Parts: sequence; C-alpha cells; structure tokens
Amino acid sequence: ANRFTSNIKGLTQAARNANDGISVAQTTEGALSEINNNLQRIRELTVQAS
Amino acid sequence: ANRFTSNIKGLTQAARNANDGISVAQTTEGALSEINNNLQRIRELTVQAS
Repeated sequence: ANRFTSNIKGLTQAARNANDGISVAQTTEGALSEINNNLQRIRELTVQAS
Repeated sequence: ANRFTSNIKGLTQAARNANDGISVAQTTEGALSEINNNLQRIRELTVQAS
C-alpha cells in the first residue's frame, strides 16, 4: 500500500507536469501563427512590388 | 490552408497589377491616336502643296 501511494502521488505530479508542457506548446504556437501572418503579408507586398 | 491563402492573396494582387498595366497601354494608345491625326493633316497639306 505504501508503494501504491508513492505510485499514485507520482502519477498526479506527472499529470501536472504534462499540463504545464501543453501550456508551453500552446504559448509557442501562438507566436508561430503570428509570425506566419507577418510572412504572408510580406509575400503579398513582394507580389505587388514585382 | 496557409499555402492556399498565400496563392489567393498573391493572385488578387497580380490581377491588380494586370489592371495597372492595361491602364498604361490605354494611356499610350491615346497619344498614338493624336499623333496619327497630326500625320493625316500633314499628308493633306502635302497633297495640297504638290
């Protein structure tokens, strides 16, 4: 039962860590999408300047 | 989806550029017509002076 308690506590902590990782990935993806929009605008600008 | 966005927003600007070129062609054709009228008048004056 003691080892089971250890396993359960570790599993909860690992779930917390995974939620934090999901947060990190989403936070990065937001800025990625923004930079993509900027690149699309630059490409249309070059199209007009060509 | 992003590549389709790029292609669409490029083709729209390309159509704009084609219209801007049509404008140049028309503006040139006008002056060409005026010069043609002047040459016709010159030819009539020549056949008068012959």
